[PDB]
Amino acid sequence: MAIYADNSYSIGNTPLVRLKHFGHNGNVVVKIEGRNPSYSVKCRIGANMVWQAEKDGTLTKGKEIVDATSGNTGIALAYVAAARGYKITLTMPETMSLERKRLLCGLGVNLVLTEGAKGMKGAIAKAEEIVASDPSRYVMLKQFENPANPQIHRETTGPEIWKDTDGKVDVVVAGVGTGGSITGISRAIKLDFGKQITSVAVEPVESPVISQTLAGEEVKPGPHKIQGIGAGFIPKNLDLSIIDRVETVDSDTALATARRLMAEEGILAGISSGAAVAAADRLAKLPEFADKLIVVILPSASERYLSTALF
Amino acid sequence: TFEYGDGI
Repeated sequence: MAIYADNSYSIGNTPLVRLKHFGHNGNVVVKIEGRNPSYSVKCRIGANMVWQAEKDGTLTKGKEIVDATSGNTGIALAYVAAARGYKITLTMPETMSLERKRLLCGLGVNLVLTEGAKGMKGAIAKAEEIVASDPSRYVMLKQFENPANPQIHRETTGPEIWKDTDGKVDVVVAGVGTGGSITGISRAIKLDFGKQITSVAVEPVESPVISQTLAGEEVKPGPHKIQGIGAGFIPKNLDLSIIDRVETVDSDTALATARRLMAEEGILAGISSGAAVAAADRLAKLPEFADKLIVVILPSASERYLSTALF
Repeated sequence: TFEYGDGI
């Protein structure tokens, strides 16, 4: 038939929409990862990191999920925990938007707010304390280094892009947070489908640690408003070997592009979706990419950024 | 003003 046993199995199969006010002669095509169980790309890894943990016995009945995240990964793990019957504790600074806090409370996760001045480090700290108090009961999924992260993109997101474009995709543009998306997609298309595309990583110009690293320059991260990317470091789940190009975008332009997506394309896209498009638009208007079909990842949806500068 | 890790 086509009936999913729980909500975690309904992930993926996100659509491709062709942009009309970006690129040149419709060479920019976006992938709407907002059309997911919890309305973000993270739904794929929230599912697979849990499925994998079960498969190798690290996650069993009675066990409890504890992790640190202040983005869509928390919402992704939350719905999967609920759908599959796991208790879950998520740690994050008390600096979080009340909107997302109530959303998580609606999903039945134990909220642990760490000190604001501590930030994420304090969040990871508390989460690691909790696990340490009962290492037999608690399990941390660790999105940045868990191989289950980019693996699911190699098995789903990548093949979806390949099938929908009939293998005519020449470029993939994606922001980097955990790096799992670009890694899995690139690995899928370059190795499993054997086509030598151009993988483009997008990062904030405010915190361009990938551009700085590849050039041997001094790594100097910084604050930005492009939620979802710009971790300030190189994640283990970012495979540099498959990265062909690194584009940088500023927050202000990324915001503007996201507004343009709504008012002009009729696409409810997130902030990082604007950054990814703004970068692809730049490439698309290069005569070297005029022939090339450019597929862009739109990680999330607008209504998640209601209380932000997006509106 | 997302920085070291958040979020993600």
